[PDB]
Order: sequence, then C-alpha cells, then structure tokens
Amino acid sequence: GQERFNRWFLTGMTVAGVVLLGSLFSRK
Repeated sequence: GQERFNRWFLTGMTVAGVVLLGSLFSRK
C-alpha cells in the first residue's frame, strides 16, 4: 500500500541524534 513518512520527524530525530552524538564526542 501507500506509505507516508514525516520528513520533519526524521530531520528532528537526526538533529537530536547529532546533538547527542556531538555531546558524546565532545565528552569523549
């Protein structure tokens, strides 16, 4: 069937993931 995805959700999730990863890398 047809499927729809929320691009904003993906972007927000990606941004949040990037922030968490950046913090993790920053903490080292």
